[PDB]
Amino acid sequence: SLKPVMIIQFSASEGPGHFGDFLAGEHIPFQVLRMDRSDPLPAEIRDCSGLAMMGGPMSANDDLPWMPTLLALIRDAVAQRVPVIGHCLGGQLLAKAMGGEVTDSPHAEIGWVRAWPQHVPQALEWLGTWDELELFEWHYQTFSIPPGAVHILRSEHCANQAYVLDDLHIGFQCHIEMQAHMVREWCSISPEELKGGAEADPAQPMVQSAVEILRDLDVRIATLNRWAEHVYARWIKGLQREGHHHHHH
Repeated sequence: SLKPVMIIQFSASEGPGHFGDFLAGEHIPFQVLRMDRSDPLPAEIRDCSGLAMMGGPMSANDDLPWMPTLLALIRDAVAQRVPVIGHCLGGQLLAKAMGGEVTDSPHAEIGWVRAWPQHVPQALEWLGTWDELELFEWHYQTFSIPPGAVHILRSEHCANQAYVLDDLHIGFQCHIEMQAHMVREWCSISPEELKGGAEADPAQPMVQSAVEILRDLDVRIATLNRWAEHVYARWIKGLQREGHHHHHH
């Protein structure tokens, strides 16, 4: 009888991914709302046990009809201790709601990138390790670290890969939700953004080709899935739960 996790989705192609499968395997109910279909947001954040946000094909700075309402809802989640998890745009929106800014990156990241946890105990707790990680990226902008948050992960071309707030909320620039078929799908929807593509700037130091992105895909997805599951397992410890005051046997 847990209240559902509310998942905010911004397009048809960017679904819950591994996160959805993880919740299904925990028998945690979840409800998706599509911002691109103008689905209404709940007035009361406490109607959900936790708030998750996926990525989307827009900038966090774009002037969209649901933007003020969603930023206010994120603020309410943080005030009410309803945990928030944000993936790519979702990480950016968590940061913006809390006072951070989203700006254009000097260089984009598209494909598999080397990343290093910050040497802080929060990185060990949430990511499982201080060892190098491999991240899946597809982004042109970056969040600042929001006030009160702890920076936990960096890459060469994007220092701000992840942060944690209040031991409860976590935002990522990268996509920890990926499954192999989604990588394939995204590459097929937008091939021109990839190295060699019609829209790609050949000077980009961290934009990979389709061939590079698909190389050893299943094995590197399994690697990602395992530490993503560590993050998700930590994050759900924070779900809001109505305490029973009596039984019903």
